Amino acid sequence: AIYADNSYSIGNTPLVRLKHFGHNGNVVVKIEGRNPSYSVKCRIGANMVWQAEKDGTLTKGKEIVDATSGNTGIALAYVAAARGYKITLTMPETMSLERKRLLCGLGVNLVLTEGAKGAKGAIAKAEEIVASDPSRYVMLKQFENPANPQIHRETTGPEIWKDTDGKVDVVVAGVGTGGSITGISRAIKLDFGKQITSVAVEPVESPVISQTLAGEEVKPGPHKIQGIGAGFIPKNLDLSIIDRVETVDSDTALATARRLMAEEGILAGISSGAAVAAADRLAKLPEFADKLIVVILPSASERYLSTALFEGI
Amino acid sequence: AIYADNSYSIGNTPLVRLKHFGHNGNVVVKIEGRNPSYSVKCRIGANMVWQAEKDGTLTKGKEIVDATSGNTGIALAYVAAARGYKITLTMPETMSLERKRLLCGLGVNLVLTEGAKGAKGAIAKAEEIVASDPSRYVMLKQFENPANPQIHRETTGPEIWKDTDGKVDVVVAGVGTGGSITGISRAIKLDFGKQITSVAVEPVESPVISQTLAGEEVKPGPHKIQGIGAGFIPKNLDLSIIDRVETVDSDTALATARRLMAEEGILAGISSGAAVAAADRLAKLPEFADKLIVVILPSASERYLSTALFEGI
Repeated sequence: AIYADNSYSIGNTPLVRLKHFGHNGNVVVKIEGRNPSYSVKCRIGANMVWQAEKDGTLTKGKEIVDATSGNTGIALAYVAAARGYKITLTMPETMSLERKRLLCGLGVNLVLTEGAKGAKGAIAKAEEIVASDPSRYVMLKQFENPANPQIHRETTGPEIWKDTDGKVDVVVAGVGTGGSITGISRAIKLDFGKQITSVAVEPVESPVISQTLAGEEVKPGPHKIQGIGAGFIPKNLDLSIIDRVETVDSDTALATARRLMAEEGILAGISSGAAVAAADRLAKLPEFADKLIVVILPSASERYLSTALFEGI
Repeated sequence: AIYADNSYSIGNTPLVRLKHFGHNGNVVVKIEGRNPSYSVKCRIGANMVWQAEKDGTLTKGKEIVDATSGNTGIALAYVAAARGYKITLTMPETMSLERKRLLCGLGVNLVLTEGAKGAKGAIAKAEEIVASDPSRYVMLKQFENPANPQIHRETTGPEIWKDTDGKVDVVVAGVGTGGSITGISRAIKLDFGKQITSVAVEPVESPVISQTLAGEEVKPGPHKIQGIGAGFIPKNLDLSIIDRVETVDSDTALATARRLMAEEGILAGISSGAAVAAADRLAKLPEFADKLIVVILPSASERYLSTALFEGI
């Protein structure tokens, strides 16, 4: 059909079988880089705006404010442009020129907060701007907004079900906001009624889901797997549908994304490498020999050209 | 379904209606950035390899050689990786570090030719490598290989026909190799039998198609619209199916791509801006008031972050 604006074109991303991972083709990847602003977040940028519209919280003239410069910021930016909203994104003055340019290109009002304050300083500023005129500004809050996992339950999940003809046995997804694994798992286990294994992936450097579930002291840590490992349990992560948590280290995630490019011809991002590394480990366990493992690849390689993904390559 | 490798996932790109161009929504764009290596060329990288396989010109152990660092080089790179071929790309030593990294990431053997020799020096070197052992090397030749327009006749064209329910009246496409407009036009005019208007787009700086058709001295010139305006009439441009040629200047192409980003939320590349600028001009002629104009957008914005598209933004 013909989409009325770019937000409506979200999803319908392809599944590609891996040849150099898994065992006898039991690992299949879902390419979320193929989306209107080239990541999985395009789905939630679209649906958080749509739902806010339906709820009356977003109206003509009101402006979006958020504190992200990552995939969600880019997603909200294209949606704001497509649907005629002003958007302000806050972020530390220390952000890359290339990302500022991308966001400025999409028409975003950039508010650069103090470098020394990092992400926290940006979050504060966004909240202070919203507090300045709550009748004018709306913060959509990707970590707790249920419209996030809801779009995955309505789109990403049913796409996996349909493209595998219901044969999917395992879903492997890195957890950032938790929306993907939550929505996908709700779709497949509840709407389609299949008792699959839902695998959350997190960095070994910041294994807060593993620590939580084990009743251990929660100890986040720095890592390089962009998009996952936020260092807390997000509200949009439904722990009740998680069957297994796999941890992956930053180096192996990076190495795996590079293997995806050079061995599979798949331009995967960093967290995509992490997710495939976790899935490859499961795929080589005899218990998963006859099981179809579907892996979310959240983003595309070119978004990481100034990162360690290509540094030294 | 589940694609056996990434090359099979080509195409099925969405159509999005423009709100700030055209008149009463008569301009619709086809997003070719949504492809396995993120450009229209993914289709021809796939099909030139497939056809060479079918023809017996490409076999296990033979290696691809070409002289491109652009979208076609990236396309051939992902296909070579996906299907297990070694690939050598030649290009001037003066190429960006970011593009070298991308290609190295995809597993390409880079051969850097002398800076002073430009594209010609790279073409020579590729030809010299092929000449060195013609039993080992294959050059697929995007400007003359009929597998290029053929994939557009089999995929891009029928996608436009189906997504518009046969209502497409005009196709607007920048000409690089000519494959897109040629294949699309053959599909719609010959296979589906509709007498549409096929519009080739070229830079006003290098208007060789316009000059040729007018019987004027052919005078190429430099421009910034990457991907089009090769400065000659390619063999894969079928002049017999071109109804109209529109010229667009580099500044307006750039400005238009920026308008696509900020006003439509569409992350278009430079040549996408050129194609929409040409289509917008036609769309505002009363003769095209009631006509559905479909525009090819060959690539995505992030591939141009170090270009004039974002410089000064």
